Amino acid sequence: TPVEEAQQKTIEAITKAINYMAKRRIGALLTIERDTGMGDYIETGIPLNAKVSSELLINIFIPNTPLHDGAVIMKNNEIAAAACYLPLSESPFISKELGTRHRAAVGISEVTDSLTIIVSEETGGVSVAKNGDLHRELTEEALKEMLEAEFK
Amino acid sequence: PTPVEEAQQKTIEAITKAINYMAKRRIGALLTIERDTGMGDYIETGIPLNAKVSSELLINIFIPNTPLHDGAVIMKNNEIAAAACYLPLSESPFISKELGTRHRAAVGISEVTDSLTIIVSEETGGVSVAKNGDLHRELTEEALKEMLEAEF
Ligand SMILES: [Mg+2]
Repeated sequence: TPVEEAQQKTIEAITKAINYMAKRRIGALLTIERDTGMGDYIETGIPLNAKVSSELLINIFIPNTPLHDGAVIMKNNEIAAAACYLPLSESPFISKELGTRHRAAVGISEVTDSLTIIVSEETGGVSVAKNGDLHRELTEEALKEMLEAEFK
Repeated sequence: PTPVEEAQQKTIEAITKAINYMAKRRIGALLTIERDTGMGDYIETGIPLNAKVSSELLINIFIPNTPLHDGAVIMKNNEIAAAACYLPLSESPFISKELGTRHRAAVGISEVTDSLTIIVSEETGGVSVAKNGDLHRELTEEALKEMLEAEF
């Protein structure tokens, strides 16, 4: 359908951006709203309401730029805002090997049904936070499967 | 002030803040503001954004060595329509020999539209404007802001 094709385009854009950032070890934090509304978190960031593209996602997260710290939040197949605040998890089961981006991703995942992707600035490793759990060191195939499961 | 007027003032302030940031850092930039002549044909050559204006987004677009930094940003009323757009190159004999492709592209679009284009030189950080085939160079921050206010 037109909307199934739009979803696949968004998945491709996300995975291309994530792959680029993983290769360069560019830290990134990208939350995808699901059924739990995240307007309160969107409002803490810089409003964009932009078309998704791999290029825009990459440009947002470039180190030492205005938009690179904080989360991108996507809603209805658009980038709602960048540089957003997310609540830090207080879970005692998050390794101290991991950074603030990962604790923020886990945190938002504890209070929403959203899917958050994280790229580590230390290793380029890619992880996903969902339902309070953090899935580490994801392959490209695994990330794609998660996104397809989430967008279905 | 009506909401439209306030929105316009916020857009002007966003533009001037971004231009000043890039000028100080010698970040080359090429920003065309649509006026009464429609620029859809040029917008369609770039990466669609259809995004809300912010100084932060304008800056992030033009960071050197990133996907979006080459080509023109085209704005519509209070929107960043697209980035990395093509513009026609002017053949004017009055374009200084010291100037690069960004300036020639700015003059070029200004010869076939009533748009206003702002250029930041990557060599000097100097700021210029192209309108109606004329290039005005080495603008102070006050001169640029007044030009934008006169343009709306
Ligand atoms: Mg370059």
